[PDB]
Amino acid sequence: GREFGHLTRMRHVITYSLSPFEQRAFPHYFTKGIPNVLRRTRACILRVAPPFVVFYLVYTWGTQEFEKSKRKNPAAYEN
Amino acid sequence: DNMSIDDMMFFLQGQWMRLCTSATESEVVRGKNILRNALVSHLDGTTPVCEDIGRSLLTYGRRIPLAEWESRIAEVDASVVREVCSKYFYDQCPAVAGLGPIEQLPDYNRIRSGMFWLRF
Amino acid sequence: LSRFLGPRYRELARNWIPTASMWGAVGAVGLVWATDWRLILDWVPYINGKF
Amino acid sequence: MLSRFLGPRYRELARNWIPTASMWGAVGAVGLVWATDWRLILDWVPYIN
Amino acid sequence: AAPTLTARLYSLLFRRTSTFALTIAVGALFFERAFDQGADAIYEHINQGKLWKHIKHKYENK
Amino acid sequence: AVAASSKWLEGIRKWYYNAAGFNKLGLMRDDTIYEDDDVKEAIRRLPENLYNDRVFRIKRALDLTMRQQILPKEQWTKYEEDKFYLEPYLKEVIRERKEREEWAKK
Amino acid sequence: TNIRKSHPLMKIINNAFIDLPAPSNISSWWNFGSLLGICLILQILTGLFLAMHYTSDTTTAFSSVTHICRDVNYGWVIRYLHANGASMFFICLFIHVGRGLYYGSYMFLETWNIGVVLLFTVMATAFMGYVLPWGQMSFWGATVITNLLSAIPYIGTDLVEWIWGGFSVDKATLTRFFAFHFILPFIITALAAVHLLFLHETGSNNPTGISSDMDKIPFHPYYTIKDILGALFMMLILLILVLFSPDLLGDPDNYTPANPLNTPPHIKPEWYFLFAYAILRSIPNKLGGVLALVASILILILMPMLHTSKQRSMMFRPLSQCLFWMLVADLITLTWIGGQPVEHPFIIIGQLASILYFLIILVLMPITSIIENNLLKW
Ligand SMILES: CCCCCCCCCCCCCCCCC[C@@H](O)O[C@H](CO[C@H](O)CCCCCCCCCCCCCCC)COP(=O)(O)OCC[N+](C)(C)C
Ligand code: HEM
Ligand code: HEM
Repeated sequence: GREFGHLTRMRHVITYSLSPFEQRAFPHYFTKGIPNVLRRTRACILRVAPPFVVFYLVYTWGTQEFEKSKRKNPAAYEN
Repeated sequence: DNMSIDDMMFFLQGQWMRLCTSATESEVVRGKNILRNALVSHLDGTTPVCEDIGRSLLTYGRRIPLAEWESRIAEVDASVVREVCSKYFYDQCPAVAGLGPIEQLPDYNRIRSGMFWLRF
Repeated sequence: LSRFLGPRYRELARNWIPTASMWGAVGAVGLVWATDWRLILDWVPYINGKF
Repeated sequence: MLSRFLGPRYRELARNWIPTASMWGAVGAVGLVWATDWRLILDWVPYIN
Repeated sequence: AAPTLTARLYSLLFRRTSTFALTIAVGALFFERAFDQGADAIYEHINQGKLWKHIKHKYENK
Repeated sequence: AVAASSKWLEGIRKWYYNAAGFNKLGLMRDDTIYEDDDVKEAIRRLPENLYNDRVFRIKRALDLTMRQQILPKEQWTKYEEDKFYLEPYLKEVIRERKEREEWAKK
Repeated sequence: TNIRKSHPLMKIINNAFIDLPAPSNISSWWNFGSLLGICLILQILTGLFLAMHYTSDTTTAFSSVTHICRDVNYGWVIRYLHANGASMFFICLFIHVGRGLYYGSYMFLETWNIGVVLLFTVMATAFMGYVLPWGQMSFWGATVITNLLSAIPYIGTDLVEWIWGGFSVDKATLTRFFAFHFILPFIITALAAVHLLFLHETGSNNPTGISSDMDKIPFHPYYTIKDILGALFMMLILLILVLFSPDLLGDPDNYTPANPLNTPPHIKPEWYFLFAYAILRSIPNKLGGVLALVASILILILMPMLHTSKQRSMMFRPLSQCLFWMLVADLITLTWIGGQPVEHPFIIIGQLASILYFLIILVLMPITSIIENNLLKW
């Protein structure tokens, strides 16, 4: 089939691993990731935020506006 | 061959576990006899034994006499075999090396997975 | 069917008995833990879920 | 993109295979007339009832 | 250095899978009762007085 | 008809070159293109010296994204440096596909 | 000799769930489809335990639901789990569609289409099961939504008469929906198996989008524990949303017994349909509202033909990704507009939201894909 035994050509690329037991699970797991998280963040907040903020603004836009077409009516309907 | 890479492995680790649990004494004496033959076969000739003198001294010291070696082969029992094999084969981290192409060969954990039978 | 019989097989079962017998004990006590079986829980000083 | 189909050999295939298209389409039309009890075309044929 | 109590504890129950399952079973049996009753007495303790089990006294044994 | 303004085009294509993240992983532009079967056969056309380079770079990036950590700041590709090796291959694939189609239409 | 390769069934599982080659660089988004696979069986057993009491009669059903919520031993948990759990199903399902669209796993055409048919199937099962509990929203909702097909110049009004089994909602129509509702999920299972069967023999997609055939990696050592962790955390989401937010997920009003007589103030359709229902507000002529309604789901099929940008994905292209987020935002729009009681500003916003909802993909995406191609010799 497409199983590992016969696939793409690949050559003199080499692997260096470690036995899981010989190494601890959390190698500087804190300090390394935070700048990464924050950089990914500053990377994509630019491309994620504006639809959602525009949505929130239209949300309160229509809610508050129509609400002003709603609660305020008796003066709008005059005496 | 590329398509059977895992397969030899698939059996090989079992052999180690085979040595762990259920190591028949008949197999033990088989291995001992082949071992004794390996010694006597090594010790034919002048150069090999000059080397034996030339290395045994660096090792234990001594020429370590064959009467001792064969007393020490008679020394072995299947219980002791299963114990030592347990102390090295049964759950211990492999150090594996390959030059192929390798691709069928299982990744380390999977390889590591075989060092211990789930049944034991 | 007679094949099961054999000099190694006697020794072999002798060898495998601890591992599989252990499972039965583990399987039995665990099954008691799963059905929360009564009368043995009478015999445990600690785990009396009963008042 | 879609220009590849736009060829004299393919328009040829159109001219060759069109009557057959009318054939099978008429067949399924009649099947609609029958199985669905499509009385509107059952009404077109006097023999019914 | 000298092996940790945890270290020899490996050579004990962990390395053998049957005993491993066993300690999983006894461990479940203890974690059950202890955590269960812990959640008991604590839940009893937090929002105290909302409980009627302590308010059973208005109507029990006369 | 564009000519005098072309500078600024390049002045945003580079931004567009920045706009894509592949430079941050440093991969060749040719690597990015999807492998439909014909372009795959164009991949087949490649010399091994060029082939394994591609394969290795790809595996590097594939390891990175698994860690999510980006390729190091120093190594990031320049807009000039990224050889577009596949051009003869793919352009001939186009020429040949459109060839056999060009005969197929008559 | 080899055990997994011994038995042919085991050969199949080993070609798949035991050790199918997989890309390594996979993130949680791919964990989500597996999460769908998680939810499905859970709803099935949960609905089984529910099917041990519920009745499909017009009269006796609701009393049996009350038999569930109050009589049954911890069955209330089951009740809410089937409900809220279905809600979770749609949760993950939506993310999943978003993924396949985003990383371009729709490039696997047949797999994709089976996903589509599977989607319509899930929608129907949703609707009918929602009709089942038997309450005010159940009644009037099912009635109103069923009425839509009457927009057909001939057949559809006839067809509603055929579903109902009578003049109106009744033990006829209700038992009808109970049975369709029951038969479909099992169909969904087989479509799932078929779906994966298309997936295996093309290989899985990767986050990069670009092929990772060179980096294919064993499934069992790695992704199994990954997806186990993912399912356990969804189990957190669900259990926290059920033991701490038992009711909020749905629409109270069903809690009132249905009356063909008594008529509910607002009849908001349950939330996953809200965007769809919003589109019912979109245009004059109920017929075209039905057309656009079906088109809202149908339109997905165009995309693989509409796709032309060189990515098989959408992560190295923030450009088109921006159009993407405009489209997702647009879905949020149709959602919240569908949630509100009908009003004129909501009407115009829903109009332009709908036009743009079609046009981002019928206009913006392909052509911007073309200019994006022009920028770098694509
Ligand atoms: C679908 C809808 C949602 C489902 C909701 C359920 C969510 C479940 C999620 C819970 C997570 C379960 C985690 C599984 C734990 C183990 C996973 C696996 O990776 O561990 C293996 C290990 O397996 C475990 O060690 C075996 C433990 C045996 C305990 C069996 C439990 C018995 C339960 C029986 C059911 C009783 C109830 C019956 C009612 C009818 C790998 O072994 P290894 O990492 O290499 O270490 C052991 C190596 N040795 C042998 C050398 C020591
Ligand atoms: C609950 C029913 C479904 C199941 C079991 C199913 C299989 C799920 C799962 C398990 C994956 C594979 C990726 C993974 O989870 O690791 C994905 C296969 C796929 N499904 Fe479905 N699917 C289901 C409903 C849908 C729907 C409605 C669509 C939208 C059209 C869809 C589009 C895909 C795609 C594109 C893949 C290929 C995986 C990939 O390339 O990443 N699926 N989904
Ligand atoms: C994923 C597909 C399914 C969906 C969308 C679905 C609808 C779910 C949901 C939404 C509930 C409704 C609970 C409520 O609204 O209060 C339940 C309706 C129902 N489903 Fe299904 N169902 C699905 C598969 C099944 C299966 C497989 C069974 C039986 C084994 C089943 C038995 C029920 C019952 C009895 C109800 C009505 C429960 C009530 O009155 O609250 N469902 N399920």
